Amino acid sequence: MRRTTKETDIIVEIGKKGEIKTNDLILDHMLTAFAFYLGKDMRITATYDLRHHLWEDIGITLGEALRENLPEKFTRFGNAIMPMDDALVLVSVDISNRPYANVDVNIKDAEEGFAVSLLKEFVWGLARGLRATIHIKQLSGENAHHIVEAAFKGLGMALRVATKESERVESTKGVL
Amino acid sequence: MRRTTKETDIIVEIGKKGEIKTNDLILDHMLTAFAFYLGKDMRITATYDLRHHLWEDIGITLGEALRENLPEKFTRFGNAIMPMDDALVLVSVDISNRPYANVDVNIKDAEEGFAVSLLKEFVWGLARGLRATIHIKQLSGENAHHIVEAAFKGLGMALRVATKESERVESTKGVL
Amino acid sequence: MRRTTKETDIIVEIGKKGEIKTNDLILDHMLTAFAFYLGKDMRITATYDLRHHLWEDIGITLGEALRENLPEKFTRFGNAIMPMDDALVLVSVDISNRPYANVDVNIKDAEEGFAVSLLKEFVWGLARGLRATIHIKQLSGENAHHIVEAAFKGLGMALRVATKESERVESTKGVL
Amino acid sequence: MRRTTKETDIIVEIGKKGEIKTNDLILDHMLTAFAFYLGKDMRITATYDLRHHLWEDIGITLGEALRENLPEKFTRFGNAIMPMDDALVLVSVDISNRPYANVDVNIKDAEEGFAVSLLKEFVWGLARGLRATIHIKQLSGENAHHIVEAAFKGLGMALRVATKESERVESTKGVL
Amino acid sequence: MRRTTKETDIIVEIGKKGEIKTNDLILDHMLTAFAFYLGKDMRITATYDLRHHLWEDIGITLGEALRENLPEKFTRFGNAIMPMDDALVLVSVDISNRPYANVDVNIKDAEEGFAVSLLKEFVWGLARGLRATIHIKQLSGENAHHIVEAAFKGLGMALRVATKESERVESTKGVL
Amino acid sequence: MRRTTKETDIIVEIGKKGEIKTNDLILDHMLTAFAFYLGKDMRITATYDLRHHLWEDIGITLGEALRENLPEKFTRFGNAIMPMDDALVLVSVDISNRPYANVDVNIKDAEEGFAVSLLKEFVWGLARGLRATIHIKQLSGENAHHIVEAAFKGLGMALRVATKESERVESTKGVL
Ligand SMILES: O=P(O)(O)C[C@H](O)Cn1cncn1
Ligand SMILES: O=P(O)(O)C[C@H](O)Cn1cncn1
Ligand SMILES: O=P(O)(O)C[C@H](O)Cn1cncn1
Ligand SMILES: O=P(O)(O)C[C@H](O)Cn1cncn1
Ligand SMILES: O=P(O)(O)C[C@H](O)Cn1cncn1
Ligand SMILES: O=P(O)(O)C[C@H](O)Cn1cncn1
Ligand SMILES: [Mn+2]
Ligand SMILES: [Mn+2]
Ligand SMILES: [Mn+2]
Ligand SMILES: [Mn+2]
Ligand SMILES: [Mn+2]
Ligand SMILES: [Mn+2]
Ligand SMILES: [Mn+2]
Ligand SMILES: [Mn+2]
Ligand SMILES: [Mn+2]
Ligand SMILES: [Mn+2]
Ligand SMILES: [Mn+2]
Ligand SMILES: [Mn+2]
Repeated sequence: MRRTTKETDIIVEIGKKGEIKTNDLILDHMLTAFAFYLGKDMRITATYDLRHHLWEDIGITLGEALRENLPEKFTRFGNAIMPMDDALVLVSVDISNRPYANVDVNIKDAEEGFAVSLLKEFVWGLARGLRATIHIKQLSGENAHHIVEAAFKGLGMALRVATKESERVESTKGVL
Repeated sequence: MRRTTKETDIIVEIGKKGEIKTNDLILDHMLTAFAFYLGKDMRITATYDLRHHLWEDIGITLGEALRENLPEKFTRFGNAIMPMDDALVLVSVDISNRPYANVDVNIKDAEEGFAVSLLKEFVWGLARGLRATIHIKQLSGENAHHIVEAAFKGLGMALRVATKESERVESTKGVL
Repeated sequence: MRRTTKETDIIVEIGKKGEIKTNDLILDHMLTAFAFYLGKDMRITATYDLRHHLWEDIGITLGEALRENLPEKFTRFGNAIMPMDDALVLVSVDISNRPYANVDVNIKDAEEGFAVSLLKEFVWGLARGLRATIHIKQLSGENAHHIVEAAFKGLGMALRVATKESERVESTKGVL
Repeated sequence: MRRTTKETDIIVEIGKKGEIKTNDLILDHMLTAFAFYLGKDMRITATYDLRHHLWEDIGITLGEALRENLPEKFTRFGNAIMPMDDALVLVSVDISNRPYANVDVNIKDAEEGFAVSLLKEFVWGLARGLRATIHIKQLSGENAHHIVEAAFKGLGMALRVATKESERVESTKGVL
Repeated sequence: MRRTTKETDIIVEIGKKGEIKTNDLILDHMLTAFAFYLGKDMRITATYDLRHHLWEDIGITLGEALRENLPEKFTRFGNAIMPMDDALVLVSVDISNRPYANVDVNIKDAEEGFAVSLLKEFVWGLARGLRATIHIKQLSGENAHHIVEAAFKGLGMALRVATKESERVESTKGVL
Repeated sequence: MRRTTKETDIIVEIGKKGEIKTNDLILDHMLTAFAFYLGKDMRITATYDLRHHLWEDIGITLGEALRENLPEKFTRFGNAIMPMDDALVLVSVDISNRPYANVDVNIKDAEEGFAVSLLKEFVWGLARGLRATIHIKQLSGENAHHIVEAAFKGLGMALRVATKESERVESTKGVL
């Protein structure tokens, strides 16, 4: 899937053997973690003007790509609790068709390239593109890289669960 | 436009002279204010199980109806500052394709039938159905009815502006 | 229009080329600002015993004069945000037939002749004579003259909007 | 199973396709969520005098019905973390034969029909009827309906796990 | 118009279709937003030593170019309230011939390339080159890019209003 | 496997049906819980001088024995949330080859034989022998025995998950 604006040009191809090359080494690493714990190969390429636009538009495109790949009847709910050294991060997803993100982190030891702004904009992008409810809740930790990487690992693991096929439409209201 | 779940059954028809009859007298009043200040006739009918499901699903259906009704090129931005006796409420809308709501109110004198829960759920529904950014920011006020009605009046006025036809795609990124 | 008591004798004639001469140089200046931003010539003359009675009775007479000049179907709502150097003042008017004034200012650097008492009594007079809801909300500023003059400039601009002719009775209740 | 007092008359039949009709529309909705996420059809009918007696006695009767339905050797432990928009609620169950409930919620935006009293009394009833340890721990959230519905969804999911057949008596002390 | 010092060399040509290329990608994006919402084509090119000198001198030069472009009699006042996701920013301009800037923002989630220092210096440069009073007041928000971009969008929209032709000298003192 | 120092002499044999007999009745009970929820038979015998050296060295030896027992490719991650009456304890494990323990508990009602010192030293021993990251985070609770026992139950359950065979090396860096 390709999404192109005047700001960014992004390809996300889920289930395809390929490199993740966004021209942002931090995001390449985070997306590698996400794909690995999701349990899917993917090819991702991007060009961009500003890193915010990249992280957001990657979130949106990835979310749309996951939505396109979603079985007609899907599990809907998935969670992960991801430790990474000092970090302990809860990730909870509901593929609800109600875009919402709540990212609650507390970075004590900052690291160049890792920013809460960028994390939040990726997650809101993902929530909007997938049309999902996403909570990221830090339970412990100080290190920026461990916290953010735990969040991406957790997103991958939670979405592994939530995107599996189900026998039914997973809502009491009869529609998702 | 009709939206039907096991919880609610809603029809919203913009531009048709008709009744607003939701079987919730508070919501009927608030929607009447909204339609009046938007400057458009509309017919709205609904059945529901619980009031929260009604307020939310009315927001969603109304938002989708407004989105369907938009000119290809639209003004995108609209604001209103709405006084109502003690209440003074700022409503700011960006038809951004990025669902978001922030409803920041402070009700001192409560009134039966008016609930922040219901206002928030309508606004989030509208933000999700229209695919828009919506801020409701109370500047002054105490009375629940004045605050909530000012918000609905302000939403009508802000959307009156934001849904008008434009000569261009109103985004520097070239797409909405 | 003339209003005469044992305390004051006031003439306000809107749409007439003339001087504003109240025998209070501060009020003459504030009224000049008001008329200029309203976009109307006016003639105003007054005699008075005490400045409070002047500012109040000018408010009342001006409000009655605006009410007499109001089209049968009028726009009802008008706002202004007026910067003046350090001052930034929001003025929001609803010609509601529900007299109410809320003047929320915070003068740090006082100036002879400018008093919150006098401002409040003018505004309450205006609200009572016009039969309107009036909010003045200081958003920024320290200087008494800039804050009060911004309020009068803003009143003029807000009433310019609110006193324009409309195609309809601007109330969902069918009466104003 | 039928439980009858001078206050309430309740039938709960697990595994029968049937209606959930308690004459309380909120509880009907919450029980529908519970049964849906438990993954079991059930028929529930009730009459009652006061809502508290209904919520409590429904908990008791449902708990007894679940206890009667358990395989001799059961999994005992089950958890769910349930997001619902702003709400994020942890539900942790141990079918311990030691009745206990701790419901730790924080409702900011109240909603008519939803009460912490009623939630607590249902959960304590369920803990006493099933003979179980039940924690409901709010991690995030403001909305009453989202919080309470997340708790019922989470209870269904947690009990789905805890009520599954096991190869052994799940206790180091050799008895449950 | 061209402005050259030992620090910077800047060309701003309002009304010419052309590139905005300052050798600062963040400023290019912000000026693109500014020009788009002002509603005028412009060509802007720059070289510079240090980003602060660029942002400031661009503000000065753009301000001078706008001043040169004004009709003899101009509207003087303009406002915008600009939402951008979480951000909600008020921009209020008075082309007063009294240089003044007050930039009141609160960035919670910082982003590389975006700095309050640079925003303030651009706005002070603009106020000084145009000879204007400029308030930027954040009402809501956390994200640096959303806040700063909302300010530039808002400046564009406010100056669109303020730079229009008027029938009169817009001052009670008879000169601007 | 056997580990002998001048302080302790410990045998841990995973997969062998046998006694857990450490000459510390509290540790015997905790290890019984651990083994039961891990789902593996084991024989553990020990002699010791001081209880701290026992708890630590048991942790080390058990960790080494688990490490020796791992398949070449293992699941790596495992979590448990364990209620025990008032206690609710999160246990999160990553068999990371990066020894780390964070035991975050809050015992209100102390009990003879149970000490935070001993729990921490067991967990650090285990993290160091297995070469793993281990978080024990109390979410609720007062009673020492319930809290500590929930931690051991949870460690068993979490390691049941983490020690299973995987089809791949579970790390984006390609080595563990
Ligand atoms: O989570 P869902 O949509 O499956 C069912 C809910 O009952 C719908 N809802 C949304 N807000 C309150 N209720
Ligand atoms: O508001 P838009 O989408 O027209 C242009 C913005 O540049 C896009 N954006 C979204 N977050 C940061 N920038
Ligand atoms: O503002 P109005 O009078 O047009 C209509 C309102 O519904 C009347 N009202 C006055 N208080 C509460 N409602
Ligand atoms: O949780 P159980 O009943 O399987 C075993 C526990 O050892 C019993 N216990 C209850 N309080 C303290 N210990
Ligand atoms: O805003 P202006 O210059 O049009 C007229 C003001 O009265 C001048 N002024 C400046 N400070 C106080 N008053
Ligand atoms: O958790 P791992 O070792 O599988 C991969 C991580 O990227 C390595 N890392 C360790 N600290 C920061 N990153
Ligand atoms: Mn963004
Ligand atoms: Mn890493
Ligand atoms: Mn809802
Ligand atoms: Mn009303
Ligand atoms: Mn008085
Ligand atoms: Mn003056
Ligand atoms: Mn009771
Ligand atoms: Mn519901
Ligand atoms: Mn400078
Ligand atoms: Mn941008
Ligand atoms: Mn030690
Ligand atoms: Mn015990």
